[PDB]
Amino acid sequence: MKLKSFGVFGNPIKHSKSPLIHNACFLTFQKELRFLGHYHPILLPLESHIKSEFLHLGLSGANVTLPFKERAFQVCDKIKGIALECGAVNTLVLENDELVGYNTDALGFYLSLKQKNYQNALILGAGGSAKALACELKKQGLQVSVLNRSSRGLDFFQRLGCDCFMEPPKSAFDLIINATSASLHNELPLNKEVLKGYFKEGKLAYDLAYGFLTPFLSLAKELKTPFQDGKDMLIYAAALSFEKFSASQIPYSKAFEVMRSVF
Ligand SMILES: O=C(O)C1=C[C@@H](O)[C@@H](O)[C@H](O)C1
Repeated sequence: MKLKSFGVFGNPIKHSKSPLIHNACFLTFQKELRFLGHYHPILLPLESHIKSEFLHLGLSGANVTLPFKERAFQVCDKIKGIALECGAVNTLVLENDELVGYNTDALGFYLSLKQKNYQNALILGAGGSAKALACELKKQGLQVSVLNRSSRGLDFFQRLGCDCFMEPPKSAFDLIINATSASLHNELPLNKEVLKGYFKEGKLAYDLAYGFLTPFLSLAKELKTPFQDGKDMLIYAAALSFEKFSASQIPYSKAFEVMRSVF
C-alpha cells in the first residue's frame, strides 16, 4: 500500500486535534484514494521557515497553526484560492514539486456559522487567524472592525477596508470574535467590563479556541449571550484541507462527516 506523510506544524502543538481527525479520514478513504496517509503533530522552533522541515520529513501535505500561518504565506512557492487575499496560509500541499499554500480557515469559519443574520463584526486579534476571518467577513458583506495593540499589521486590514482600532470602539457588534494570536486564550482578551458591554449588545461571542471553555466564552455564557467555540471551525477547515490532501478527490462534506463523528 502506497504511503504518504502529513502533519500539522505549530508551537505549541500538543493540544492539536488535527491528527485525530485526519487519521480517521485517511483510514476510511484509503479505499478510494489508493494510498494510506498518516498525519503527525510537528513541533517547530519559533524561528522555523517551515519549508526545509516539510521537505526533510517527506510530507505530501501539512497544516499550519499558531504562530506560523503568516510565515507559511511567505515561504510557500505558490498561493492558491482565497489564501491569495488572506495574507496567511494554514494548508500546504506538494503539487508537482511546488509547495502550494491554501487557507481553509476563511471558509471553515463561514461554514461554522449557524445564522447568516449578522451584519457587522469586531475581531480581536491581528495574526493569521484574524486575517483570514477579516477577509472572509468582508467578502460576505459585513462591516468589520479589528482591535489590537500596535500599528504593525495594519496595512493588511486597512487594504481590506476594515475599521482598525487600538482602543475598544464604542459601538455594538453582532459578532464579537476572539482571534487573538500567539495565545491559548486562557485569559480575557479585553477588560472584563468592556467585554460585558459588547456581549450585552452583541448577537454571538465566538472564540477560535477549542477543547476547553475559555474565560471569554464563560463570560458570554454568564450573560446569556449566545456563544460558540472553535470546534466546528476546526472540523470544517480540516475537512477542506483533507479535500486538498486528496487532490480534490474526496469532497470536504464527506471528510467533515467522518471528522465530526470521531471528534
Ligand atoms: O489546531 C489545529 O490543528 C489547527 C487549528 C487552525 O489554526 C487551523 O487553521 C490549522 O490548520 C490546524
